[PDB]
Amino acid sequence: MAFRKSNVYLSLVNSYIIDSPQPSSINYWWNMGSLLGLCLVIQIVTGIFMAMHYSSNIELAFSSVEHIMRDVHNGYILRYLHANGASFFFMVMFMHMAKGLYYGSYRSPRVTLWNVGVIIFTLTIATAFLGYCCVYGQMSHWGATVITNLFSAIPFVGNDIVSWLWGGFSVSNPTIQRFFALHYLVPFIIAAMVIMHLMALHIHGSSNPLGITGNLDRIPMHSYFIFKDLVTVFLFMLILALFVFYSPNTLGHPDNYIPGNPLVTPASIVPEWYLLPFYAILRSIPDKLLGVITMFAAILVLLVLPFTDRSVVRGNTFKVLSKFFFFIFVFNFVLLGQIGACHVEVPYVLMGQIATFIYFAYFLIIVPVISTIENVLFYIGRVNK
Amino acid sequence: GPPSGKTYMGWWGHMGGPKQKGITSYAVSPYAQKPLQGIFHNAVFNSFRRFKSQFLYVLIPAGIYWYWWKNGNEYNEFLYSKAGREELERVNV
Amino acid sequence: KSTYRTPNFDDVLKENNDADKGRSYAYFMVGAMGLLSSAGAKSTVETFISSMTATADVLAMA
Amino acid sequence: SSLYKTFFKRNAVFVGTIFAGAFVFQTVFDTAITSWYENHNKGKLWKDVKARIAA
Amino acid sequence: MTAAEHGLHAPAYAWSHNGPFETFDHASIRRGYQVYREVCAACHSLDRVAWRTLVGVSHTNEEVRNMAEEFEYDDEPDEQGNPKKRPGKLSDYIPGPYPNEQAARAANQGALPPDLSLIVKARHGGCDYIFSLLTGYPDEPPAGVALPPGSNYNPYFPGGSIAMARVLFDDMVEYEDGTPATTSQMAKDVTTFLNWCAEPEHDERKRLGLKTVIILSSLYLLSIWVKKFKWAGIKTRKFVFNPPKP
Amino acid sequence: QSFTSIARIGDYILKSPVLSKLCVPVANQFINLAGYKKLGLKFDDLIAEENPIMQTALRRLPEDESYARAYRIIRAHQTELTHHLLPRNEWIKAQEDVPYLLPYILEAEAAAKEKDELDNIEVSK
Ligand code: HEM
Ligand code: HEM
Ligand code: HEM
Ligand SMILES: COc1c(O)c(C)c(C/C=C(\C)CC/C=C(\C)CC/C=C(/C)CC/C=C(\C)CC/C=C(\C)CCC=C(C)C)c(O)c1OC
Ligand SMILES: C/C=C(C)/C=C/C=C/C(OC)[C@@H](C)[C@H](OC)[C@@H](C)CCc1oc2c(O)c(OC)cc(OC)c2c(=O)c1C
Ligand SMILES: CCCCCCCCCCCO[C@@H]1O[C@H](CO)[C@@H](O[C@H]2O[C@H](CO)[C@@H](O)[C@H](O)[C@H]2O)[C@H](O)[C@H]1O
Repeated sequence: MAFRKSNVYLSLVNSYIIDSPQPSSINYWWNMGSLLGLCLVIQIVTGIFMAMHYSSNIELAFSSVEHIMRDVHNGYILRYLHANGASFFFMVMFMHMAKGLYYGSYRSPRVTLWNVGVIIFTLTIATAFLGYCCVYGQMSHWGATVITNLFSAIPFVGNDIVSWLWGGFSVSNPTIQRFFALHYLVPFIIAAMVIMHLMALHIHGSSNPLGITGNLDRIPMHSYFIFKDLVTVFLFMLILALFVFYSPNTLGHPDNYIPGNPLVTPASIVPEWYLLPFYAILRSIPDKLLGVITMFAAILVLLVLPFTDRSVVRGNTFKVLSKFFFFIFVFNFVLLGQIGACHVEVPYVLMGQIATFIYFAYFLIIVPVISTIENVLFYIGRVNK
Repeated sequence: GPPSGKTYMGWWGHMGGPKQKGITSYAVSPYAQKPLQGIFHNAVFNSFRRFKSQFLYVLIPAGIYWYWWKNGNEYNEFLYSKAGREELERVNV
Repeated sequence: KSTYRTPNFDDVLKENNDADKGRSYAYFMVGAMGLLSSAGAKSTVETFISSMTATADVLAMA
Repeated sequence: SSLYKTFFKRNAVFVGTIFAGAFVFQTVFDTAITSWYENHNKGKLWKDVKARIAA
Repeated sequence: MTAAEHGLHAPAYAWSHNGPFETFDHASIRRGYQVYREVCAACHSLDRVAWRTLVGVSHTNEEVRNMAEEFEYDDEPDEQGNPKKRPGKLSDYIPGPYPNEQAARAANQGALPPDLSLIVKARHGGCDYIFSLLTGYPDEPPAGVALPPGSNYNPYFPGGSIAMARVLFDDMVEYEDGTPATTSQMAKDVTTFLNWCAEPEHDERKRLGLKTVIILSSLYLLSIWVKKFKWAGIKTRKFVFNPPKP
Repeated sequence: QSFTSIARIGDYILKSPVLSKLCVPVANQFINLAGYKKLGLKFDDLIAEENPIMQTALRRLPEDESYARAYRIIRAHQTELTHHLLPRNEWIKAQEDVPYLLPYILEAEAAAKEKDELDNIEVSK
């Protein structure tokens, strides 16, 4: 047989990237996964090169990043790639997840695939938070303060967990040094989780836009999808480049260009954009404990979809009601984000509480009710007795 | 090697699909085809069709949310202006 | 229908007067993509490699 | 296009020629861009400001 | 939130450096430095800017050396261990007016003049904001506004009450290049200078972006073409079904 | 949701002249908006098959219908990838959009349900 198939190392490459049978009809929405691997690589490479010039001590962290920006040859390119890349990593992840939601990718036999994906999402959010704290700007200090405090809501031992996470009385040197060490570690755990994600993907293969079997017409990954992936890889790089070179700070917060101050929390404090919908959810609950529980539940509820989707067909392509409510969900999510960016004021507080309800109602009420109705509609529209 | 669990996808030669018979396919080398320039005049009016069926599913939920957003924002602006400081004290606490 | 009667591909097929028309275009595209990629990769590699050279603030003339 | 068949004759361009052309491109392209860029910003550059200074 | 608390939205001025193909105006940078030295430097530090970065940007190697030497910096102790000073060199960072935070607050009614090295990037509005603030002090605050003692009114600052009084006045600086030193002209200059302080890579960054975007755009258009070619056989493929007899 | 359950609800509606005249027209409009018929598919071709019930059912399907399902599915993927719909004259007509796999599915679900019942039968003395 060909060497690519006989060699122990190359056969892995062959089965995953060359001869892997792909359903002939997958569309550009199936290009997000490769884009995520590319994002992971960009974050790791740029972070290691910057680590070479970074000091984690709380007294030097902010200046060491300014040093990367001013004195390191091409340093600003590395930092801007890393920062803007993190944002692009989230934009693509949301699209990858939304694609799964729309096409019923979370369904059997891909439940394990979906569950591992949820874990990766949690780890990615934690990784970005740890990195954000390393800059040690104003948003870094308060973000670290607020987020480590999320654990104080745990009854009895909560405050002990926080003092342990901090390594002291408050967010200080011990805190930033351990957050940098952890920021360096997690990306590699994410890499291992991605391999487990690809392993689950390999046993059943990708799904397709029709939601039915792809077994009757497959085409090799090599050539077709390798070059098709190339198309979105360049488009992705072009757009990332426009931000990195022409508008590098548009997706960030001006307060992070101010060294962290333990005695003053800016009135302008706003979480990173990709965290806004979750932030809004927490803010909508006027209780400390319930606020943090509901926010975490907003992520874990994604695990419920394989069970609440009662439909007999995979995906929303041929489902009028499901398509409509899917978009209600998407735009409701964007609203949650817009609410997160707003002040805790009158119209906003109530809108956030209603949007929060709609968010949970989608998975727990709308999908099971609507999918059941659609099941019945499909039946009575053709059975003549 | 070690026994592998049954799945819903095999490999070339045993994909796991049903036995096919009666279907005949035809194709022509990309080399023998008209170089990329014909995707117009014949493939232009045909396009844009796969969004004429979908835009309503996107637009209506979008409209509902944009309106809801605009309304709440304009109301907040009123509440914090001179004219609305009376209503503000009412709806606030 | 008889399998010997090949369906119509006229709308796709080029009126062959220039045999290597599609080939020359494809190979030029592939060749140009290979060129710009190699230059891009070289520039990317140099960008990262040069970040490790002496920083602007350490080139003090004692 | 017969222009292609004169240099490469129905065969694809080989890596060596691709690599060689890339080194050439890099230099040419950079000068072309720097020239246009500096010209587009004539008057604002330090080169221009230094000319109006004498010390 | 009330307009006063939010602060007046700064309008968009036509900065010569706005635009993808535009570099900073280096003459304005040069002038901006003078305004900083003669006005701002009395209360504002510029800690992240090293003398050497001025060379080839706004001043000559000689001019910067003279400027650095006007300041004394701590040197290495002598043969006997006693401390000693030294004139400044290009490797040094522009010195600040105050020795520590406490001394800075004492000289400003308890307020702390922030360092201006990043001020342009550390505020929404960027150049538009900084400029508007400097040229937006009304001779008298709007009717009804109870301004605290030692404070000043400026509509562009959140809350309207700012601890920095107007400091730019017509002809308070004599521009080396003969330019009329009006307040709006001086504001336009320091702001341009401060943008460079915060973004020294600006001109070079946009030049690299131009090359990067051209190469990537081409690669993008090219890949589309290559993909369509590699897929032509599949896209135009045709099927026929002849039901098998039993 | 099992097909036995969909049938229970669906038949109850179909028998009652009250609901039958109210719902069917809605259902008919839903089916046309779905659009699967424009791709040359029958609803039963759309049922997710990666489960034992559907495998048992597809296994029991007579040859001729099996080869037909195969052609429809392949034809649908090719049309989908070309981002077109089939020429109107090739669309599946409502008369053809018959639940051909349904009887095999219902039979398999009943057989399955009985095994589950018998494996868990209690005994009273
Ligand atoms: C998927 C992985 C990663 C993500 C999502 C990520 C994300 C981030 C984020 C959001 C920041 C702050 C950006 C800013 O400055 O505003 C950051 C900073 C940083 N990251 Fe990462 N990071 C990742 C991997 C890595 C790795 C492996 C390293 C290797 C050491 C690393 C090193 C750093 C350093 C040194 C900083 C500080 C410099 C800076 O602010 O850009 N990162 N990261
Ligand atoms: C770093 C993150 C990730 C990487 C590198 C990754 C990569 C991939 C790849 C290569 C594919 C195949 C191509 C595609 O369908 O796009 C895939 C499929 C899939 N992924 Fe991910 N993924 C990531 C995160 C996630 C997350 C966060 C989820 C969900 C919460 C998820 C859910 C899925 C599912 C369900 C599929 C199958 C889609 C289908 O075939 O219909 N992935 N992923
Ligand atoms: C044209 C020269 C100057 C420039 C460019 C300038 C610029 C600025 C800027 C941008 C701020 C920050 C305002 C904000 O938080 O948004 C500020 C604050 C301040 N400046 Fe200046 N300044 C100048 C001269 C002066 C002088 C000479 C003094 C000392 C008499 C002074 C004292 C202060 C003080 C006390 C603050 C604190 C404001 C507060 O916290 O309320 N500045 N200046
Ligand atoms: C069936 O479905 C599939 C499918 O199976 C596959 C495989 C793909 C193709 C996509 C992929 C395989 C994506 C895979 C990506 C990854 C596994 C990324 C893993 C991440 C990493 C970060 C790798 C680790 C990297 C390093 C150790 C290098 C970094 C450090 C360096 C270079 C050292 C620097 C230091 C010095 C001193 C020079 C598809 O697109 C697809 O659907 C269409
Ligand atoms: C060693 C690792 C540790 C201790 C922690 C890791 C795990 C934590 C998370 O998830 C993994 C966590 C990021 C959370 O996830 C639920 C996100 C949605 C956070 C959402 C979030 O962000 C904020 C933020 O960014 C801010 O910046 C200025 C400020 C903030 O208040 C004003 C917030 C905030 O109020 C919330 C809820
Ligand atoms: C990841 C970093 C990027 C590195 C650079 C990217 C890769 C560039 C590769 C450039 C040239 O690679 C080149 O490809 C062409 C095919 O396209 C090969 O050509 C081969 O196939 C073509 C096409 O059937 C035949 O006409 C030709 O006679 C044959 O030799 C050529 O021998 C190889 O040398």
